[PDB]
Amino acid sequence: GHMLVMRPAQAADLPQVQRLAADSPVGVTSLPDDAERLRDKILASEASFAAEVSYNGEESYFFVLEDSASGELVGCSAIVASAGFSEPFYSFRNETFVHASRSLSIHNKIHVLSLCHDLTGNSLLTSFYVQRDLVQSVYAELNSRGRLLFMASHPERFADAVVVEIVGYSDEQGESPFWNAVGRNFFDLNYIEAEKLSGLKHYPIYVPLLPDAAQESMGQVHPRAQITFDILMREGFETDNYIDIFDGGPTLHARTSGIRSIAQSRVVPVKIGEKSGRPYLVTNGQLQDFRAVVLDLDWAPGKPVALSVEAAEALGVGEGASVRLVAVGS
Ligand SMILES: [Ca+2]
Repeated sequence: GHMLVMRPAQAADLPQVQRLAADSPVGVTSLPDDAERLRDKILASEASFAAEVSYNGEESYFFVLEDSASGELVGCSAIVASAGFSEPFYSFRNETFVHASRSLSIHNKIHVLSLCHDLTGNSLLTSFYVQRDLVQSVYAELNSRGRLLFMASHPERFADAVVVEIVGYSDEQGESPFWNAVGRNFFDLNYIEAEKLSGLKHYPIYVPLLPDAAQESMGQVHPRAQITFDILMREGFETDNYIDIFDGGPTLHARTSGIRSIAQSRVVPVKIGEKSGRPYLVTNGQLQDFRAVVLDLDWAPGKPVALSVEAAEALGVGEGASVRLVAVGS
């Protein structure tokens, strides 16, 4: 019985963000359980939001979902404006080549993994986490897609395409088949240790030569990340031929013109003071004072959005304001 409100991360959020980070999968290294890294993450976001008339691609935007009554943070998510701006964004490219056997007349098409940084410049969705009780709720939708609404309101700050690397598969002892078959052979840490290390901080590989379990794990997600994957599938993202260099998790991609919560979002005037319908994700369209909530509205294009006094307070909007909204849908 409390409203949840999405807003930019604030410095004083650090201990609450650390709690989220500690509960998130270790393979979500964009949300490391490390005070120093999280402080840097929040500072970077604060700088990005604060510079309201300048941006150059170095930016990142870190959002938290807050219980408006208690102040408890129950989720978080982030956007990186330009993948690889400061340090290269590495992936394995899954590519094919054909080895011609002249004497057999076989032209054998073979998959290989090649270390690369092809995804540079794309905007990147990262750091997604919600508490267990928000899984498969409109609030998980808000926590993820509120970033997309933000991107719709500020298109110039971001690329025309978005990528997301979903945490790969590891079992309930924290063993990653892909890590064990690949990276661990070059640096013998277990997966959890390698990801903890990744958090706190060249020739092709033949796919046919990898163990079956590792092959099967390529492009698979951590069970706890299926929610994240599914939200994005409904948004219009599709898997791309790049996988994580540690765990082989899939990379998703979409053009902004084809992302539901960008392309189908609308800017609408409000009328404040007073019905049931269906859930909408609603933002105030602002930068530093960005706010987003889920509202049950009886609304359609062509009329103003009717907001309650409570909803307008949460959104930080008043008379004559506009909001950006999109149906949660299905
Ligand atoms: Ca990853």
